[PDB]
Amino acid sequence: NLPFLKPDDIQYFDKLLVDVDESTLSPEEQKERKIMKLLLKIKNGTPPMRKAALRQITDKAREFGAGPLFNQILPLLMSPTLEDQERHLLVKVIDRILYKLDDLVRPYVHKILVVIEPLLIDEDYYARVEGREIISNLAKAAGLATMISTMRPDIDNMDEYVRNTTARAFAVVASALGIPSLLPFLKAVCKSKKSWQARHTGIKIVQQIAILMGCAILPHLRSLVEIIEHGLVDEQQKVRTISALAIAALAEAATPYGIESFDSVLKPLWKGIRQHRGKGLAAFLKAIGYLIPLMDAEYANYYTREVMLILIREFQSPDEEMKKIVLKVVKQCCGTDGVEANYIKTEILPPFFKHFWQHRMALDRRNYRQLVDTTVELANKVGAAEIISRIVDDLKDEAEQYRKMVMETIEKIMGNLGAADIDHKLEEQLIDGILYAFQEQTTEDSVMLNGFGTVVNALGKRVKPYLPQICGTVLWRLNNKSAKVRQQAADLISRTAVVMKTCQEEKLMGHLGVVLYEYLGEEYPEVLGSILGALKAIVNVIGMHKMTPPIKDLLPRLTPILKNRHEKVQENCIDLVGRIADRGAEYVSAREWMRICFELLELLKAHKKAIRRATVNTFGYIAKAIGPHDVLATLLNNLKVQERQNRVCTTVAIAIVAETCSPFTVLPALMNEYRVPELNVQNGVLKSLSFLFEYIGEMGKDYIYAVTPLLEDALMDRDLVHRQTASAVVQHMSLGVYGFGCEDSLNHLLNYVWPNVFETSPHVIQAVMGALEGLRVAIGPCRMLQYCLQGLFHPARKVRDVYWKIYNSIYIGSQDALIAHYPRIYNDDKNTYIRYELDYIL
Amino acid sequence: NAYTEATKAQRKQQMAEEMVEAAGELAAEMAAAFLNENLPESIFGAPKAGNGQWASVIRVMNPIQGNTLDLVQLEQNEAAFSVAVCRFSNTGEDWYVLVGVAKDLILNPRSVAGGFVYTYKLVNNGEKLEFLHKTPVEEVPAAIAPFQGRVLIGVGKLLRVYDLGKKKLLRKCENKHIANYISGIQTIGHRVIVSDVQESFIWVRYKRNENQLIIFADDTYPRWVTTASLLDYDTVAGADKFGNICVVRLPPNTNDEVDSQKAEVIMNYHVGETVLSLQKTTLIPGGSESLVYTTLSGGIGILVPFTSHEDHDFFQHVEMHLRSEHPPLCGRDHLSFRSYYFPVKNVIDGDLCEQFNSMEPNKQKNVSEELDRTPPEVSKKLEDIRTRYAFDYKDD
Amino acid sequence: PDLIFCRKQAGVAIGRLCEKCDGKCVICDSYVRPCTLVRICDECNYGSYQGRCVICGGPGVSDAYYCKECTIQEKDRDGCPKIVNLGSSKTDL
Amino acid sequence: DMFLYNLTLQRATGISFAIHGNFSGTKQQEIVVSRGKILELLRPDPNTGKVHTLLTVEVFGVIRSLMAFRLTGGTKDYIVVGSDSGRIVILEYQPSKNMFEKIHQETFGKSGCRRIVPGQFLAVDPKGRAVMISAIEKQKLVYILNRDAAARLTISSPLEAHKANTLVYHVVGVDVGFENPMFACLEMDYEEADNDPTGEAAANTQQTLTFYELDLGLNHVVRKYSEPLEEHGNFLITVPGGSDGPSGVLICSENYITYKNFGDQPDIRCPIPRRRNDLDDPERGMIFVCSATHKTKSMFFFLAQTEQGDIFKITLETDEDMVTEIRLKYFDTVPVAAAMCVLKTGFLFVASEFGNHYLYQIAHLGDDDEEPEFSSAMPLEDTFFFQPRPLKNLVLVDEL
Amino acid sequence: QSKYIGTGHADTTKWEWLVNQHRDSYCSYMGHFDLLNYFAIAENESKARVRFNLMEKMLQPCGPP
Ligand SMILES: CC[C@H](O)[C@@H](C)[C@H]1O[C@@H]1C[C@H](C)/C=C/C=C(\C)[C@H]1OC(=O)C[C@H](O)CC[C@@](C)(O)[C@@H](OC(C)=O)/C=C/[C@@H]1C
Ligand SMILES: [Zn+2]
Ligand SMILES: [Zn+2]
Ligand SMILES: [Zn+2]
Repeated sequence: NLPFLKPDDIQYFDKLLVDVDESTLSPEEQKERKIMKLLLKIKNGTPPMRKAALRQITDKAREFGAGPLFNQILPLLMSPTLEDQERHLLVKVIDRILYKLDDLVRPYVHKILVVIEPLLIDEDYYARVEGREIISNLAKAAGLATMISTMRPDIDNMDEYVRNTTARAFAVVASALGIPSLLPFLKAVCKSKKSWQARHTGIKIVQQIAILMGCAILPHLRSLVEIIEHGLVDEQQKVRTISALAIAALAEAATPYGIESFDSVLKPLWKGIRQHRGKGLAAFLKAIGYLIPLMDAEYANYYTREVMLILIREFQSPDEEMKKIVLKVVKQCCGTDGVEANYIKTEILPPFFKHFWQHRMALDRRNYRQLVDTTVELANKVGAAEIISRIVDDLKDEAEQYRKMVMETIEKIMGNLGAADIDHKLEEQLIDGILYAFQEQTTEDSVMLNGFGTVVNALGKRVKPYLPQICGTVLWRLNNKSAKVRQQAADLISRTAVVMKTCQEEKLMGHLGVVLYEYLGEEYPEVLGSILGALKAIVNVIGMHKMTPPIKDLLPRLTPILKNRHEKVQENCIDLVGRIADRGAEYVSAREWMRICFELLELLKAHKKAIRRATVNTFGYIAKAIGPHDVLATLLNNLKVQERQNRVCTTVAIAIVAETCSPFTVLPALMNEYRVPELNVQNGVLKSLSFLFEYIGEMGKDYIYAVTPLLEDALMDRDLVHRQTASAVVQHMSLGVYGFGCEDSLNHLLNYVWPNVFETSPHVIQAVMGALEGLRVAIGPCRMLQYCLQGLFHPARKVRDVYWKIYNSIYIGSQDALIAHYPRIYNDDKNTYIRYELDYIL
Repeated sequence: NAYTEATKAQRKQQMAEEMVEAAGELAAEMAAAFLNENLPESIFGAPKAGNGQWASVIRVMNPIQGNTLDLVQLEQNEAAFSVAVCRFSNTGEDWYVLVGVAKDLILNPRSVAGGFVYTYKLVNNGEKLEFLHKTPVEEVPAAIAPFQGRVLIGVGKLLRVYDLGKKKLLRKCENKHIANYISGIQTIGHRVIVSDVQESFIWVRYKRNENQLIIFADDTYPRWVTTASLLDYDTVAGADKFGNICVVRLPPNTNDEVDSQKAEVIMNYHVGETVLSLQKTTLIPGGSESLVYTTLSGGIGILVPFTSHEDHDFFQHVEMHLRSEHPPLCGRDHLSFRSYYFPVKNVIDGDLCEQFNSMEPNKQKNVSEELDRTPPEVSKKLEDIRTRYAFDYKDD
Repeated sequence: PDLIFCRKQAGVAIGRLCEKCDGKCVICDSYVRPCTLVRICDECNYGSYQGRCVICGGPGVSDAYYCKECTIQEKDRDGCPKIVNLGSSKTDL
Repeated sequence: DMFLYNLTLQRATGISFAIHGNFSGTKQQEIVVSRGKILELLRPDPNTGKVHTLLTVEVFGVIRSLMAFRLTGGTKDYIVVGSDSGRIVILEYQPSKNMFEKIHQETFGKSGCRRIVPGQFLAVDPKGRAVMISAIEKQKLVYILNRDAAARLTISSPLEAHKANTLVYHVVGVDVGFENPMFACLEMDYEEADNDPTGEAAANTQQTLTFYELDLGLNHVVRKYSEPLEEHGNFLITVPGGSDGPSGVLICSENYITYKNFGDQPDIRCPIPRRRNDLDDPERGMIFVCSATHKTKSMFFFLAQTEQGDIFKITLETDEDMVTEIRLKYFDTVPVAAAMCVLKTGFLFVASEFGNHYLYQIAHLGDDDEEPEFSSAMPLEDTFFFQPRPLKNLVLVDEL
Repeated sequence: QSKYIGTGHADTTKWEWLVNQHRDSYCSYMGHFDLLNYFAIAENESKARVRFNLMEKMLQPCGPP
């Protein structure tokens, strides 16, 4: 039957809505209906229909011919309403039909490319990947000379578009058939005397071969370079520019190997540096920039000193592409190991910071990124202070964006190298420009925050003399009432608390502590979350007695915030409660801790994982401080009331208490709940036991004999679910105690799990199988094979199915281990069934 | 696949006789160079032939020097697999050398024509072997052990109590309920431990009144045993063809009168290299007893008992930490590797633990601080094991 | 309905998880001890499916992990664990 | 209670694998050996002629295959290890830290020395562009190796090359001159043998030398070529191709060696020479146990050792792009080795399959003397014969 | 499970089971080094020849059905 049709699919699958007998009306070449269904089964349909129709159209690919195939496929690939996945399917079927039709696709090659080549420039990266893919498969199906003869006339076309896409297509077929297969075509076209557009197109083929192939060029690098190197002295400026750009592309793809292949290109380039201007000089300089890192140390010194004059001259070019090119080249030169830092400090830095660090460069985002990253890469070689000093004074500029640029630059520099390079003067200059640049903020630039915290943490104990001033500015900023600056200041406190502890200014963190405490009534949730984060950051480093908001007063103020709906407030608040729980331990009523505990219990079901982790951890801390006895009784009471709908969180709580405090404390009670006659609570304690053992894992090695009888009577048939979840308990115990010497107890429970091997309900039988696999890893495949050998050749078939199934579970896992456990089976008349090698004795 | 020196000599001579047959008269010269030169078999390899051929030699060698005291070249197709030196209760203090031999052993497919047991006089205080008698037997005897003035010999799956006679070794008792084949046998003063080739160890008692070998225990698991040693009157430590080591122990309250006792396994551990010798011994004077084993790959290892549960928990936590912070190099799971055929039971991998010194300093700090210690303390506590049981030459 | 694992050869693509299924194991839905990183096949991690959740197919926010119980049983060593529906086509949500 | 504690005092001394190369990234050549459970890095000194153990590491697994490779333009050799894990690992030795850095580790199967899980066999493309790990039966995987801009090695997703009901005697990468990577392997299909109660399908079922090709442009692996062999072979030898020598493989077989490059190259065979007046039973065959390969910018040759420890120097005469004859020559005799390594500066490492290991110095290449040199074109029907002599081409320099 | 070689079912003959475990056993001999060492010591043959015989045994380890 036909699947669902979309409105845009009527244009391509209209002739299937009418039922006609195919044989009655079967004109030769009107069997398209056939392929139609297959195609309509691939685009719209389930995976089985797609694979079935796929294999059907690949087997009959020769019979159908390329004509109908592509004549019906290309319109679908051309439909504007085509989804990306549908297009992927059309690509795969295009490949799988191209593989069968080896030579038949030649007369249609052109008709394919005019439909496909646009995809090589589509905005969608995946569409470009698919276009390259099917062009490659087309280059393998048809011959090399077929693609060459098909795409050659478009080489010297007058339109730049078709030359560009043609060059990219030739790069694709170069990747499909290998560089050597297309080497002679490029050697011929790149020296064509017919027109310059041909040589330009071929050189573009070299460039796109560089970009596309990448590091796979290195073997053929000298071949391509020797094919292309002549274009640097041609009378046409366009072919010189594209030749230098393709040299730069080859150098980029060959990084960091392959300096020898560019040998015959080093001197021309250099020469051109003295006699070229405009964007051709930009291409030459770009090639030099991508070529210098490939060189050795001494030759990098020689060449860099040989081009640095013209480079410095072009530091002040009016063109923007020139400025960005020479900036990238500066980064590339000053990244090379051969360029000593003294030379850069003498001849490079003064014009660099004179001409490039202007106010007009901080406005363009591209100039921003290029200048900042280039400057940090300079700092990585010439030193931290040597760069920071030249831009510290600009931290006090009136233009805020310039302060953003220099602040980010110094932030990354000090984040990379550190503060050991900084003297006293540059230190005080840093704190000055950072304070001033942080005080007059029009918005809430995170760059100023990262810069402040980064420089403070970098100075470490060197910031102690400035902490009163810093905390004053942080307080004034904290009371600005622009809610986001209160948030930002709280974040800064949270980032610098650890350094404030190591500077002997605990009382200052006290003032910050009470000031932050007097802000928990905040309405804006994000700001409140930052406040709680700063409080948690101070509590962790300060002693519990030196907390200016005493915990006796602090915690009950945090208890109502746990009802906040925002996820950030919940996470930070819970985390603070847990820090007080683990470290503060006391100072709150056991009933108060309890109240907190049962406020937190629902938050185990939180949607965000971080909140779940925090809730688990703090619940563990408060369970350690309180003790298991009182809380466990209320959890056991909560297992019965509000059952099935909200008991899972109480189960997690029982496992948590069983972990932080030894399960010696809570397991006996859990036993007591099992006795009562009501059956659903039996399932409650069974489930809770499964999650308990799965959670504690290895701690259950000393608590198996205690739960053995419960799993004996429970595991022996009372209720179907009883045996289900009880087998689950056996599985979790087996996996948790695996490798801790409990083969006797688990081996004993095996004798009770095994009677339940024959069962029909899927859930309980899959639980039993899982228990058998856990007992396989914890007991060993030997015992499992022993239990499994009896019914492998049992006369009954219904037993052979189950025992063979178990044997499959034990064979897939630890197949190499079964070699030592296969029993001896004596050979009969027709066969030899004895492994004689294992009977050898030395 | 070997010739004895005599057989090699006859085939070389015969090959010279065939060699002269060619019409040619340089055949006698080629036979001069050929017969004169017996190439060194150590470097140019030993001539090998025959799927059923063998070569066995008994040697009496002094361990102080390298001299061989006596040499006994056996027959062509005789292959010795067991040997022992002991006294007999019926004779005086004369030392006798029993050697278990096999006749026409063909492996793959396994088929044996016969077996022999040579008896030697070992006179001149262990410097020469004098032929006494050669007692034939049906199956290959690969196990000979001194037992209460007599000799236990394991011929095939039949464990027999043998006494010395002036003409042949008289069969005094026999037990044929052994599963497959006897690879080795060791006896404490009263009991008998036999190593089945495939069915682990078996525990047999010898009733002196009737000369009856009653099987009173066996193992719950099959084990391709290679060697073993009795750690005490109840436990046995055994090796594995698949490179495993185990310790199996009888129930504490047991007597040899009861039957069908299931011996519980108290130790499992995959070494990773096939072990062929276990020995409980002290390595240095003043140290403690260790279970030294050798391996088929030319390696020497030791198993060492813990003195307290605190150390057990300590090294165990070390194992757990290094299993995650220092995982095996080739992607293998350490716990699964040591649980190759049987799950690990009460063994800590000290080779993994000593890699604590190879980790990064931050990982040493984390693992050490998790144990409330410092990295140098962990390293010293690791060296303590070698100081107590192995070789430590530090002199303060 | 009828959901099944991919079970093709996993590659270098790291499986992802959305905010709802941030801590589940792809195979047994267990939240305890996320252990080994999840690898998925190239076809299941392609185009519109890149970075999508392995369980429900939503926008992934973290990485997917097999639970420790699966790692012990070598359930990570099977095929790609991305849940696919044998009824929904590739355009369907 | 009885808790134990295992410790090793003398690590395993026998060698299961041995490869050589510039693992330190310098002009010095080192030897990585696998003792089974332990990976070890040794450095033979060209001065004193002693082998020193640079590094020794417990891998806590079963090492089943060991290979070294190098990317194009590289100066340092990596280490691919096929283990009993369901994972393949590429390692890099670090001299500054004296440790193997696990560069890559990709998972594909289950643990243990399994039958259909790859790890037993490992063959790498001689240009370093791809590696192939394969099992004894059915499953075969190929990873593509390519470095990034930071010159760090990167691995690809696995490409399947499975073939059901097929057994693999050996896998070997074929040296093609930067063409599509070629992995030649010996296969044997038992589907017919498993469905014939007469046993006649078991006989006459000969192994097939098959060439697998990695289509780098199409990113898939196809069973490109396959031809049955005359008699069963035990292992293959990579013949250097591209600019240095003709591409192809040397199939070692019981009593024969066969150069069988595919295309228009005719099969060239030569019988295994036997020692004069073998005291062995003539009914027993003779194979090679291992093979070393030395490649020079000028020439190349091979060293193939027999079961008796007979090392032969195998040279190939070539015309145009085809091979003419296989020239064997009796080199020397050493104990039966599990692996051999021919290093520059004239040294041969012989890791005996059992007993002590040896390190010799190459005094003469084996020629310029008056010993007989056998060729494949020599007619006979009867094998060649030679005289085993004491060591005259090698000198024992160290013994481990 | 059907696609995993060595897996069995109810209609699996004894010959199929023991040829499966025979091939598994031979592959394990190929893998574990010390096992192949023990075997190569028992029968005085080099490791290469023992592995060769173990590979020849893979065609029909037991016999025709
Ligand atoms: C009955 C069993 C079911 O799985 C049941 C719990 C599910 O129906 C509920 C549904 C709710 C939404 C699921 C809740 C899940 C949790 C509270 C888990 O936390 C996380 O994942 C968070 C983080 O990734 C790890 C935190 C940990 C290190 O503290 C972690 O510690 C350990 C030792 O594993 C805790 C894990 C617990 C269970
Ligand atoms: Zn999800
Ligand atoms: Zn997938
Ligand atoms: Zn799981």
